[PDB]
Amino acid sequence: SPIEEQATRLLKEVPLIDGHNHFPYMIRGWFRNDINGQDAHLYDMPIGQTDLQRLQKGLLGGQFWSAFVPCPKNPDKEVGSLEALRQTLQQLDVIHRLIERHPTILQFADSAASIWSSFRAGRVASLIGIEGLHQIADSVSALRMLHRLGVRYVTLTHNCHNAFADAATVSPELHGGLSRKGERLIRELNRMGMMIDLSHTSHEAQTQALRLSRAPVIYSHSSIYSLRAHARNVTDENLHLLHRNRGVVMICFLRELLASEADQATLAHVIDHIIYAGTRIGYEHVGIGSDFDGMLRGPDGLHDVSCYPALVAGLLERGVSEEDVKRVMGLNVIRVLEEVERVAAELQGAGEECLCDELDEVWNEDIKEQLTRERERVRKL
Amino acid sequence: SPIEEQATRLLKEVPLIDGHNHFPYMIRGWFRNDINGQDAHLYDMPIGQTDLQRLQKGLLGGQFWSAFVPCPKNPDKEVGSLEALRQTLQQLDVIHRLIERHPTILQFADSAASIWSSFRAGRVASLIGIEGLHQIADSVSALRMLHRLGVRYVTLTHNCHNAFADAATVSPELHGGLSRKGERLIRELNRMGMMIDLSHTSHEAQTQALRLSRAPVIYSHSSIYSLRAHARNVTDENLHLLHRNRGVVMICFLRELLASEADQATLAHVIDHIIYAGTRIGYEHVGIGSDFDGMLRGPDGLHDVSCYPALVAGLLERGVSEEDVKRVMGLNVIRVLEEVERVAAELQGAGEECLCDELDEVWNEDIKEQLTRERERVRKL
Ligand SMILES: [Fe+3]
Ligand SMILES: [Fe+3]
Repeated sequence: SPIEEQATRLLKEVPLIDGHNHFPYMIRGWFRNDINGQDAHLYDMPIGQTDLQRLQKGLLGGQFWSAFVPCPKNPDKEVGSLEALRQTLQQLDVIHRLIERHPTILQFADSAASIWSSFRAGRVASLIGIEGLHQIADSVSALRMLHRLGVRYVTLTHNCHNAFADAATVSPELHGGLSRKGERLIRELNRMGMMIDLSHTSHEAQTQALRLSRAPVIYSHSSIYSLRAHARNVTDENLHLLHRNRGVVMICFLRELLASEADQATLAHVIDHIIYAGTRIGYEHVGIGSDFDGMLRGPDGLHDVSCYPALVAGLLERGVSEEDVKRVMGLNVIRVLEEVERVAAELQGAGEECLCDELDEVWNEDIKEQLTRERERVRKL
Repeated sequence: SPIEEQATRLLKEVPLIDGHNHFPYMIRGWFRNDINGQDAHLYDMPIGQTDLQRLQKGLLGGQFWSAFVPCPKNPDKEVGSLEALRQTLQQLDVIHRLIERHPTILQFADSAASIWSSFRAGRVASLIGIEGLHQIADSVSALRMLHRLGVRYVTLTHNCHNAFADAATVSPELHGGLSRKGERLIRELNRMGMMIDLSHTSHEAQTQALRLSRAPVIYSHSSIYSLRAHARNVTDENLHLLHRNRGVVMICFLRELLASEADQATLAHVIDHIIYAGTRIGYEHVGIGSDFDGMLRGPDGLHDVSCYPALVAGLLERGVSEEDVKRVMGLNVIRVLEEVERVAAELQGAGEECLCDELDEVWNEDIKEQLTRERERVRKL
């Protein structure tokens, strides 16, 4: 088929970069992160929408792999938040090991340049996102260390409220958008070069973040509110503010975000959502954010990671230009990451002060006086 | 003075690499890790044995900066261990920020090659060690992520017993050397290329680790038991096993490890300890491991980081050859790190399986059956 040949050509010319996929959590669920001697299963998985053979088959160019851990269920909230941090390091560890053990398929990327080098080498550019500020145990130091471990976006919330911002699905609303700490965290995220992800956050929190951020943001996996009313989809107001922000909405394959009856959700509906956003805020602000493995069953025609060529072909069939399809596939999210990094370099070059954690005093006045007296003794020598 | 000129020449030819220094903890104590606008104080500290001016003055070539956090004092042991992990990330964060904010003085290093490149550029090669397995919250995944953050040695204990090995200062002995988990951890440390540090561990734990390790180890800061009997100093038995191991004992400036009366401790005693080890196991197995800022007051002549030229001169005055002084200064610890990395490359090249954490089951049988049924539905398409 000529349109299928066109789609295959595009997938080899530009990387299709998907915004969100939970294969790392499936590995935690199925293998408990022990992948030693499990290559046969990692290539042909007995569960889920992602494995290494189907990943190749769908011609995906890059992937933000989610280092998701669930909300803390512990009644002692200090313990649950700290437990979430340990589990986050477990998920980052298995992502890095998955990449390192399959270097002919996966190559770690943390920048626009590293995405392209991976794609030139025929590798799936493998980036990392965390899904909620519950994962950092209320530590901006931990967050910066997660950045050093390769995390390049932070979803401000999952379906858990936190000290910084409001999730969408939970009511009553805690902060009513962003907290004062949330506002201050946006400055730090921009300064360090961490991409802000507004998926799973409340409509008001999105509006505030879109007005405050000095760098373009993403929705790693959400769809269009005007086509399907859901707390997780992006309103017309926030689509406009996303345009002004220069950000990208990465359209989600979750059936419940595409249709009122989930079993009616299709590939056509995903294309409807992409075209709606593209028409109204331009095709330079729309992406693809499957959320594969964040669901049991995908839409008709988008059942797993092998189905991306059908999406590319579907967009071309509906009249979306070759150049605009390339933008939706991955050039837009590359641009956002590039601009996020440029903003960070500009702020770090200007010597902007970093956000520090509030720490306990470890020394009393007696220890400090002993130390200052000792220093003066040394000065006299 | 001709011997002082000789010492200055050596310090410019080869990096003096010190094994252990607690300046990061002093920054936590004094500034609570907020170093914004504190350069005047970081160069001229009102407390402690380390600052950036005196660091330059003593001509130090490199430093393993300790990311120490204290033993968990919380009666709930789960919480304390998790709290220690968060605090470890805080200390790694401030070390990286200290290096990044002063790039004319400090340059991050994690290898023999990066040590030399830092030294060629006139920078203090800045490496990182953690001081106890209490810092990893019983997570080998966390440990591997600490390695990715730049940690290149792990002291198996501080003055706290842990699930892996026995500290020296505490009695009664918990495991009686290494536990079964401790033995297994040695294999993983060798596989990942993490240098084993035997300072602060029990005599029996040292003997067992020295027999088991497939890579050379260090004592980052300990002295000689035969000259001063202390639980923290290295016995003749373990010095011999260190020789067989190809490791390095980095001699410590702690007054209590050098003399029975601490106020009698001197630069001469440190030199006595270096010469004892050098004479008996060869000068290729001895280093310098100050533990500056792990004490209030240093030995006479070794009061702070500005005093390293006096040590180099002192060794030359006592008849230690120019080549052997260069070995003690830093070539030995460079060799150990190089061999640790080579052993890791050999084991990783052979495809040796990594140690995995024991995780809880997140899915029940019902969820797994739903997943397998869904996979089969997809196979039929
Ligand atoms: Fe999600
Ligand atoms: Fe110590």
